[PDB]
Amino acid sequence: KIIFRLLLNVLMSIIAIISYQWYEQLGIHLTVAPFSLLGIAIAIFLGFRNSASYSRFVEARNLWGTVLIAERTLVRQLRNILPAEHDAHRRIVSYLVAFSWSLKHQLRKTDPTADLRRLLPEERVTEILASSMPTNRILLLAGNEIGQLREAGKTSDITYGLMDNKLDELAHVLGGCERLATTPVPFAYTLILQRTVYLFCTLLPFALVGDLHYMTPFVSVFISYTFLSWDSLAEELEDPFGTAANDLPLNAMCNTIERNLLDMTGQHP
Amino acid sequence: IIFRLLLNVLMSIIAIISYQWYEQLGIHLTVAPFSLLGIAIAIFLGFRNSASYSRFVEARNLWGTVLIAERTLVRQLRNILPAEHDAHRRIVSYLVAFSWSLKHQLRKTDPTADLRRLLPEERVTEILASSMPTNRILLLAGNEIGQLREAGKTSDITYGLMDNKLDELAHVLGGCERLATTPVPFAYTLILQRTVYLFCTLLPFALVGDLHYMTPFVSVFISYTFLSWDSLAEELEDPFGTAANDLPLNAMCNTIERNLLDMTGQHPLP
Amino acid sequence: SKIIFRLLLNVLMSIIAIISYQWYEQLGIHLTVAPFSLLGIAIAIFLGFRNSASYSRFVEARNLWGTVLIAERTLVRQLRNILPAEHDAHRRIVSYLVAFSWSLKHQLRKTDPTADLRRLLPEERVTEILASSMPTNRILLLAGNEIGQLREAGKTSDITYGLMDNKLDELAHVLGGCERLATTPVPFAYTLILQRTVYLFCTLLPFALVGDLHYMTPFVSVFISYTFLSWDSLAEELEDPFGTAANDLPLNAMCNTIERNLLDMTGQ
Amino acid sequence: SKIIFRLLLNVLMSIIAIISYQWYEQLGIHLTVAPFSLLGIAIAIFLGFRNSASYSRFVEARNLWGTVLIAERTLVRQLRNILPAEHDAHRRIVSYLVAFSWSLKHQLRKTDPTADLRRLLPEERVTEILASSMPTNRILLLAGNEIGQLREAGKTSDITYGLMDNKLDELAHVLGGCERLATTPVPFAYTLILQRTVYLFCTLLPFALVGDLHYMTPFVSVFISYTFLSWDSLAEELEDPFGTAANDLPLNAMCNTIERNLLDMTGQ
Amino acid sequence: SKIIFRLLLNVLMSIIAIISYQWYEQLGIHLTVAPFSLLGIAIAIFLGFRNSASYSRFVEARNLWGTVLIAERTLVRQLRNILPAEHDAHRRIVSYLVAFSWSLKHQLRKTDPTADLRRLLPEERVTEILASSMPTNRILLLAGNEIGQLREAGKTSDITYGLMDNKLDELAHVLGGCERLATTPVPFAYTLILQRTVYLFCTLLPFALVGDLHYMTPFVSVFISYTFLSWDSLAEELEDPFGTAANDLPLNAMCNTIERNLLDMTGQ
Ligand SMILES: [Zn+2]
Ligand SMILES: [Zn+2]
Ligand SMILES: [Zn+2]
Ligand SMILES: [Zn+2]
Ligand SMILES: [Zn+2]
Ligand SMILES: [Zn+2]
Ligand SMILES: [Zn+2]
Ligand SMILES: [Zn+2]
Ligand SMILES: [Zn+2]
Ligand SMILES: [Zn+2]
Ligand SMILES: [Zn+2]
Ligand SMILES: [Zn+2]
Ligand SMILES: [Zn+2]
Ligand SMILES: [Zn+2]
Ligand SMILES: [Zn+2]
Repeated sequence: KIIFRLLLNVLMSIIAIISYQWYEQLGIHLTVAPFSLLGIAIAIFLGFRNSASYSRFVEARNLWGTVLIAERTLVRQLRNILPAEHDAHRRIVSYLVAFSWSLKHQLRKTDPTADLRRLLPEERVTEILASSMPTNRILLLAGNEIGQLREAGKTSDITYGLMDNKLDELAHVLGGCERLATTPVPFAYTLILQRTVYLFCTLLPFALVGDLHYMTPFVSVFISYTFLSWDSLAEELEDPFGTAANDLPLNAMCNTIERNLLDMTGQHP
Repeated sequence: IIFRLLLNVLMSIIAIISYQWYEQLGIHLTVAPFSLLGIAIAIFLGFRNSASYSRFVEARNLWGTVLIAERTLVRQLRNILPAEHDAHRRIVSYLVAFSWSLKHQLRKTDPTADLRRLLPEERVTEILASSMPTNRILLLAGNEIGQLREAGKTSDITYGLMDNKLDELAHVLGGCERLATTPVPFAYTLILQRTVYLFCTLLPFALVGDLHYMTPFVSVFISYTFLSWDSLAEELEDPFGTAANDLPLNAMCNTIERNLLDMTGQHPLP
Repeated sequence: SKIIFRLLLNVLMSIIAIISYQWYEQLGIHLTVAPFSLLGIAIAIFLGFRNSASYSRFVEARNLWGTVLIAERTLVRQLRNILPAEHDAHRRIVSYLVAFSWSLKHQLRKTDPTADLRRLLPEERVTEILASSMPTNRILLLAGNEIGQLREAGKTSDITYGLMDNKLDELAHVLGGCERLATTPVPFAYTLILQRTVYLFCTLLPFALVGDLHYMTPFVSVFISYTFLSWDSLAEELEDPFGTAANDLPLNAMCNTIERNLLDMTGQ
Repeated sequence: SKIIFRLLLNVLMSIIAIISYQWYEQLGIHLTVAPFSLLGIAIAIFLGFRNSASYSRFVEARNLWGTVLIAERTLVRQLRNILPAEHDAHRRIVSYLVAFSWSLKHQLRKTDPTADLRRLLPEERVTEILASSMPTNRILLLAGNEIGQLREAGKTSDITYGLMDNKLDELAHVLGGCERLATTPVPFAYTLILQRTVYLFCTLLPFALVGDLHYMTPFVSVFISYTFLSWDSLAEELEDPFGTAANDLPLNAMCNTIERNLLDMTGQ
Repeated sequence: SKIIFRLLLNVLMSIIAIISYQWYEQLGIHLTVAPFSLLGIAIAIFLGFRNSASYSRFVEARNLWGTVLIAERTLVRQLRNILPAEHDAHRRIVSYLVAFSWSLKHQLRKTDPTADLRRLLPEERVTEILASSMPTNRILLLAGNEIGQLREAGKTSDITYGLMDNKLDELAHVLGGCERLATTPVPFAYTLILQRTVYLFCTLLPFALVGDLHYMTPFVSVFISYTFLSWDSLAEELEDPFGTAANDLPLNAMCNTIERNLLDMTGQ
């Protein structure tokens, strides 16, 4: 990965050293002052870009953090307002749990058919999978469970609207996660930075060899490691729903959500 | 942008063959002053690009709310009034019409073809007669919500629940209008774009003393780094502007229309 | 602006440094570029963060006025969908909302709102507004009465009353925001430090450049000075958003768009 | 200024640097500008972030105080709109809201609230307020009882009670926000050591600049010193917006505006 | 912290660079200052952004605990204004709220919350709370049962039940926030990369500075090392706001202030 290019940068230094003997046999000079200017501007641009990536990562963590909050209070409101409708308690929790797993499959571009059948009846699974957005359909079914208790006079419009806002909050999370996934800036994330940091890292030893007869690979790999490590960190934080090392553990976050919702409805795993 | 890189290579070749006659005229160009100028320009480019990225992000959040507000409004209709299927299809029309009309407004394109597809020509003429057609569609959508209230089909509580979604839409409309007008740097972005253009063309004359024949290669690498970062802030400053990328705006209006058709049992086929 | 004046004074400083270049080593005064690159970089950093504060504040002023259009649009829409038979109460409330916009413009510009208020309101209400030490705030209080009368007359439930009252709370957050922006600018210490250092650094620059540049001193010292001055002047023209300059907010055109919007919704 | 003493103390070090430059090679002390350019730019970067964080505390503090004027403006308006006859209730609540502002100012300034409290409230309540742990929270609870007494008396429905109740919640969020900015500043390691670093870099710069600028050392080294020192001491001021510095918030003027607003003539 | 040991190692790395500068020619190692300025400045830029992210994380944790005090204050105030007679619910709800604060404290600190919980609640509720793997969430559910009973008993309307329910929603968002901060830290690649690069840069620097500074190497080197290491440790000590150091949030002091505030609003 990054060590593979760190090794290549060492070979370019070796190329720049053994070919430094034939430098004067050509009209080439490479001072370090121009590469200090270029390198500093790249560092500034990497500093701002890396900052924008971390902002996405925090927003993704926050959006998933709201899933746990909204689904907790929706179950809490269901208990305090309607403590005797335990049938709706189980059915709504199964929709809320399915919403979390289906959102994970949505952001991961995987098949939710396994987790859907585990939690919901088959007639519901076919209705949910047949939608252009199954997570949106799950919120609709959860709203029908809330809304059917309203038609039965079991809850007022006020206490209905109280629970409605929780579904409204989940919808904002779904729209927010959908936004973060389908929002890549144009190819400037690679056209500008992926090329330049690479091209600057491999051309740097050819300019550093004039000052340092043999210390070039040490200094060049140190600068190349500093720049490449900062740039590669930005790529990981840019896509927080992937399977990288520094990406959101979505499977663990969904297990915590199902554990919470079952702990509130008196069910032991 | 490639044209200005060929101009830069041509200026480097000029600075090489002309490097003879600088002697004794007293015209010496070092690298330290141009290194100070370049680092300063890079700082301003970084701050400018930061404000541009923020405008691009706010544009995404506004259109994201369009998808959210229209989904929850249709969901509230099915959960509260599951039997009023005629009111369903009417309100779904205006919400889909609101999305396309808003896109055509930001892109200064004609919304007539999209409006005729979704709404009857009586309402299409009323919408196209108003100077603010996107606001007119919101008013018509409210008249459907208000008619369900006067008909005694919705309480004042549930009317307020749906009314809040039209408020989320109206906040988006005004937000996109505020972004659509030319931004806060009143034609001052043309100065910083030319400051970069002049710095990249005066650079090979400063570098040729230290680099000689390596000037066309190092000067074009620096010019490309500066010209690419500037042109990026140009694309971000104008998310709805002329000659922008219509893919995400078209995909969003298509996504919401598909969603609402699915939520109203219209899309799958019998 | 005066930016083109200080560019010419910078040209004169380049000429002084070019011809006085001789007596430097005699008096012992040398000026290299290296310490000026340190100072010029720290000034560019501080210039960047300062312009960031000026940018964010100009955006906030644009956001506030954008809310006036939104809240008045929806408050009129709600009156239509809820009380379509009350056409008389429509025009009474729309006139107050239009007056609120114009009075907020005249307040932020310190101009006379008496002319616009008499165009939209009866003289009894104009006297009531202009008698208050905070006339714009009194306009909201009168708009709250038209909403309140509809509630006490039984034509509006407390629920739908609360839906309309919230729009007046949005207008109340705009009034306080504009007042806060108008009385609290970016601290003077920022514009005091940078104005001094940028100007002193631009004039001393040809002295520290002539040793390396010679006859290229004027064509480079101006280029560098034009970069710092244009950036410092960008904040000069972004710190007065409520004014009447070319780069200020078009509050007159904004107040016209609002009055044009609210009359399109009420069929006038 | 707080810098005017340290600026002159730096000019003394520049004289110590110029007299002892030929004696560098006799004592074996070569000094260049390149290392101090690295150290200076790193401090300028850290100063830019530090100063930016301090201005954020200033903006939030000004915004928190702006909400007080907005929330108390509308709370009086809703009383005047929903219960236009309860002028005795209007008066009692307006006095509590004005006492809330002066009490919060004295809380953030650590001054005595007994003065402004007796100016606005009966003595039976000045004792109940001064005897509480948090007196500002005590004023809010008394303002809440007035809204609650109107509700238990049937004069106010649960819907219009919640409208006014939310305005007091907005005031409680301002109290918690000001307590936050006050009772926990920036970490002291920020200000403690960053002050050390800028001073030492300013008083060692002429020893490294004298070689390049043999006699221009005092000027260029005080120009750089003024730039770095004016930025640090300004960030030091903005960290404490509720303080009494020159660039802090005018809390006494703001409380005057709130009072002049609410008791405009009678009941706003 | 342990920064003093890293400075003395740098003083040893400088004398090793001085006693070994002779064999630079024989071993064929050249080291100029120009590349170490590009590296150091880039390290400084990344340090400035990283330190900036750590400060905002500390501030978010500070704001979360600020919301606890605000929400618990207004929930007690709303009870005294809506149900001034129902004191059986006053004492139970206040005890549940104070238990929420202490449970959250021990949760972020990973300490035993039994002592504080039994000091506030009966055993049949202390056992149920500690029997759950989410004890702090269970305290909110029990607090909801109190508000829910008052509504079912006909003592509050659904409107007033909704007004109080939105305070438990506010407390639920704080719990999710603190958990999200405690579990999900600043991505470890920041401390991974920057600590490697800063430490290696401070040891290699005297070998590049000794060619220009000679015997002045240890002073300028340990100065630059002190600046970089202090800024790096400052970001490290801001990344853990729920720690036990004096540098972190005084969670014990905040929970004492909350328990005093709620017991004061109920006259205890
Ligand atoms: Zn919530
Ligand atoms: Zn149950
Ligand atoms: Zn919504
Ligand atoms: Zn239908
Ligand atoms: Zn479809
Ligand atoms: Zn609104
Ligand atoms: Zn009408
Ligand atoms: Zn102006
Ligand atoms: Zn408000
Ligand atoms: Zn009154
Ligand atoms: Zn001398
Ligand atoms: Zn609150
Ligand atoms: Zn009590
Ligand atoms: Zn009892
Ligand atoms: Zn134990």
